Amino acid sequence: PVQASLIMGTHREADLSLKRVKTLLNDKGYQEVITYSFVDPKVQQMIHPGVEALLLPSPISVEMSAMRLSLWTGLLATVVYNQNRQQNRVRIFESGLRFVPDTQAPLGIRQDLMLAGVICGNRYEEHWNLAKETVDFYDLKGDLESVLDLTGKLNEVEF
Amino acid sequence: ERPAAGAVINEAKEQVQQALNARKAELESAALNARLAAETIDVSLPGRRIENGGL
Repeated sequence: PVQASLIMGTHREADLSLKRVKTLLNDKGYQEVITYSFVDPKVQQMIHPGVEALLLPSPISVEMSAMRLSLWTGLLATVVYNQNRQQNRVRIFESGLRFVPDTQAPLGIRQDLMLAGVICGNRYEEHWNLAKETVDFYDLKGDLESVLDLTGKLNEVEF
Repeated sequence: ERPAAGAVINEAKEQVQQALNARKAELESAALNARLAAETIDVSLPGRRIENGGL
């Protein structure tokens, strides 16, 4: 075994763990998802029209030739994928980088870590004592307020 | 002996009032038990919750 020193390193109580936020999203009915960082620019153009994305010369395919400007192309492709398999209710999230061309950013591309998600279908599964109602805006906002409340700064959030 | 007669009669009235209270307690506990019986539920029915997700 390695013989080395035992030093603690520097902790910061003010840090918010991304894994802690994922745990909350799981406890709110969300499944984690991991999608490809390059997507079909046709689909992404339908979501972010006119926005030029960093394209891959010689890609693995045309449907994987555009670095994602957000996580919504991959997320929305995942619900459609599952809905083609007889699964209407889809509640998923993903963490990952977005790639937005920016001349003021290193390598001319700004790479930000994002937390995104999507919900659809009924609020709950079929239940003898829960009403069948399609999910709405204040359902997703309720989950987002749960996430933002972990910061202790929810009194300063604005929609 | 008239004070002795009034003490025996009031002791009999207290014995009747004790049985009235004991019966009034039996009835209100019988009504509480009837409420408990009507409130029986199937404890095996699924609870209210949203499913847990995973990583």
